Amino acid sequence: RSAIEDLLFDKVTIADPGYMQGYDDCMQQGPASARDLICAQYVAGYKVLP
Amino acid sequence: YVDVGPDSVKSACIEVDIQQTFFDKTWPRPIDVSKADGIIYPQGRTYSNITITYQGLFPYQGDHGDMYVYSAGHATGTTPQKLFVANYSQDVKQFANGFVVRIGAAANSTGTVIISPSTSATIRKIYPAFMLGSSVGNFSDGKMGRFFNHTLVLLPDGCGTLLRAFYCILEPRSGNHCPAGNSYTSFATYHTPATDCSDGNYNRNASLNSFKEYFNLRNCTFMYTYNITEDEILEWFGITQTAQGVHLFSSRYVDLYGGNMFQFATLPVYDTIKYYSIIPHSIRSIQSDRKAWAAFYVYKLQPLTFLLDFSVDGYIRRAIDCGFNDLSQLHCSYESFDVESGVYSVSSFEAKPSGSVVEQAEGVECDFSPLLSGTPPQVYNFKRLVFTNCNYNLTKLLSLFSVNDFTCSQISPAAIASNCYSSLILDYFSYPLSMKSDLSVSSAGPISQFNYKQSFSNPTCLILATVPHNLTTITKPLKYSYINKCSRFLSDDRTEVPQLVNANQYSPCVSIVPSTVWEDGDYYRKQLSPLEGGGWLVASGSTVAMTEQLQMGFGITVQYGTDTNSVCPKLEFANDTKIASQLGNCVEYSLYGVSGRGVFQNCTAVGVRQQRFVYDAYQNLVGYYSDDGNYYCLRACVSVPVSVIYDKETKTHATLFGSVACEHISSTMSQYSRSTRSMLKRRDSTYGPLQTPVGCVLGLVNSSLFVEDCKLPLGQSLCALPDTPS
Amino acid sequence: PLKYSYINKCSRFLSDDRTEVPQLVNANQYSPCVSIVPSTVWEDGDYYRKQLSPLEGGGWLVASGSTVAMTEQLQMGFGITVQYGTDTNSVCPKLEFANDTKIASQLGNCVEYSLYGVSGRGVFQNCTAVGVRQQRFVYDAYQNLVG
Amino acid sequence: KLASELSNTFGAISASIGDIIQRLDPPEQDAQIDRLINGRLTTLNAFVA
Repeated sequence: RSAIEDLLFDKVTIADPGYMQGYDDCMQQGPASARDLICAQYVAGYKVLP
Repeated sequence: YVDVGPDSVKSACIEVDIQQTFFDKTWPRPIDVSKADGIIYPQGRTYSNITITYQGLFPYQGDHGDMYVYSAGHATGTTPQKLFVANYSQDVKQFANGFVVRIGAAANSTGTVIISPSTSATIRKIYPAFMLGSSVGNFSDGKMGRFFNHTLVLLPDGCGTLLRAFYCILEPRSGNHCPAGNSYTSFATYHTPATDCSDGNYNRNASLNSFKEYFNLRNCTFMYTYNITEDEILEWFGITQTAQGVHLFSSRYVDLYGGNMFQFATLPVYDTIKYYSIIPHSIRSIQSDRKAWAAFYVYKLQPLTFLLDFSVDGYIRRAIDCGFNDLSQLHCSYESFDVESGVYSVSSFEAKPSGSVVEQAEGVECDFSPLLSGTPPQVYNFKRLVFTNCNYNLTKLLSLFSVNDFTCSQISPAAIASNCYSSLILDYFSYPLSMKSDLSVSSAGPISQFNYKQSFSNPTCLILATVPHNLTTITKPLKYSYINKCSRFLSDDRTEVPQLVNANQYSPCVSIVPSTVWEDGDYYRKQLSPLEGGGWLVASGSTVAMTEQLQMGFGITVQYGTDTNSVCPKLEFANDTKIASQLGNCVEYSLYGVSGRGVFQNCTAVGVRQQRFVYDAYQNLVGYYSDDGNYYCLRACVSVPVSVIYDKETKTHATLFGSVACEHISSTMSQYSRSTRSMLKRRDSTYGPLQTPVGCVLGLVNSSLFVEDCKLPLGQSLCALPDTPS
Repeated sequence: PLKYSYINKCSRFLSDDRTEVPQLVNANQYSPCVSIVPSTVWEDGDYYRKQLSPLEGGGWLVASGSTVAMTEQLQMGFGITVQYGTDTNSVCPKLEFANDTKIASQLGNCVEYSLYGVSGRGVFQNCTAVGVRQQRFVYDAYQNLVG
Repeated sequence: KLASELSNTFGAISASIGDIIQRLDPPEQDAQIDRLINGRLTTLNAFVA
């Protein structure tokens, strides 16, 4: 990806993405500091499509 | 009662031998819901070629049913001998929303004699007999299937052309091989083709009489007969029960060919059926004249929802069992038997829950001793006990008094006894039961107007009770008394200010009122202090006569909390065997009476220390500080998203498990979603899971082909191809 | 009756002889405890118990009852309910059809009607048949009568 | 927004369904359940729009 696209992505404050590892980034096999709505996806019954 | 005819010619019974092992055959018959098999037609209505959904009592699509086979008994040479039957007499089942049966399906084919298979005889349609009732138990010999009071007797009699139903009491017989006799084995009925069913005289009492030979009918309330024609075509029959009586359904009368069942008849019996069993029967056919019979099946009905395909001819031809499979879910959601191709979202997995753990405790038993002696207070004098840090068993207290009124607001009484709390509060008082008409937590009576009120912020309960003659350490008030007025006069001598009692507070008027009211209608006054602006306190009261046994009431309220919940029911923690820090994948839990489920991990600490519970900005528990010296945290559990790939052009499908990855995938699951996944297994019983960049899938096959438009794309670069055209 | 009477208890004792669970009556059905209770209550506060078999799940059935004095003229109560079916609505008040006119043809305007208690108004036509027989009434997907 | 509504009582005694089931007699239990169900459906309708 171009460096300019990456500058944009770095300045954006968006939560870390789903898909991989997805379900296992909700789960205890990951950092205790995650605060992603993506883990809340598996509580609320939400699904985020790719 | 019903003229059932003469009693049995003899008390003796033909001996019954159990030959069950001969009947151990495996011929399962699943329901072709696509053919409307087992479908009971809707009550009183009909439709055109339109399709609709419908809810009612139906069999599951995958139900193979229970199989029973009737056969000839023992006979040798040219004569009948002893009865050879299956152990069906022991098959007592609970009645469960009705059932339907399959009769004569294998007619016009061959099978075996079973009891003497060494014959391989052709098979024919044979009719079943049944018994239903509200109670069962053992015979004097410890045998199964004895029914009580009145039972519903259902049987064909002689040939299938006659059907009889009875509602009557069965009396055991003391003869040889008979229910009350001491040579009894097991009850059975029989038919004798040599004389029964004669071409010029069918024995309309054949079966009834052979029944009578084992039991004596007493008090026969109901009796019905039906005329039936002989036709080897498959018939359906079912039984349900409502407050309107017993309902009999059959396909024969209306839909002999489609198999839809119609309410053939109803019965006046209103007694609830609790048990259901099948009656054993044997044929007395001569050894060389033996005839095999077609298999018979039973299916159970349940309050299920279906998509129904009505023919313009008014018959149901196809149906969809919505809860069977995720695929069926989609058909129901689109009310169609042909869903457009695409990828669709379906219900997710429940993430497989496991055994509970707790951190409840600790405390000592509650010393309820203030209630065990002395005289209880007047309605404005209440005693209160605050309970914290302690354990209880309220039924011990219940044994001490007779309760004449128990009502709880906002909580079941059972739950309030079992719940654990930050506090438990009990208010107690003397109270004549003559005044019980004026007391409820919501009552408009003077007792609640001026003497006591309870907050509705907390769940409450109320108890009225009286003292047993062996509880004399508790004593009576000279009279029961209450304040029937509480107001203050305005200082200007023209107006008056009423004072209703505040919830959870003594009325202000108690400061002037004596400990008992000396006479009914007594009133009292006190001048108000100048800080109050002057005026006069006023109160009045009334009394009720003393009674032989002391009468009293109680008020109960409870208080919710988290780490303050030290009041609990007495608890036993034996054989958990472990609590916090043990997993599991999802586990049930309770911490100090706070229910939930989740998985725990030994993470690091955050403050404030010793507050136990830790919460999110959405008031979701985050974690728990614990007595192992370890902070633990809680992840709840993680659900699995599901999706289904579908292609109506090939009529095929495949599935997606979301981002879960193949490390949590197994061929079957307890996780769980819908009752089957077998339609996927039609190809995927032979293949491993396949990981993909979005996540693990089944049945997609890695061909590594490049196609610019699959019309089934899965996102990213994933794609999938329908199999090729016909 | 000698006295009016009723059951004021019907519960099962747990097999451990401490815990107990009530058995409230089902709507439109006899309470299960009738199996042990006498046809009338002989005395106020009479009670009976039944040991229950492991087939019954154990415990003891427990029941009791109470009475009210008899009166010079019998006092009685009734409960009345009704059920609306579809093609089974054959229970009706006796007909007042006498001294009226021939029915039901008019054909004609969309005339008010009742057929077996099914109220409505509409116009009829002598069309053909659609299935199925002996269901009488025919309906749409919108729960509207068709014919 | 949808996540926050899971904790929103609709006049139900509690936002947890299992909690109200555990604490209530079934004739009244489902009055509370239906208050909750109706409000959950209402937020979904607004969400789709």
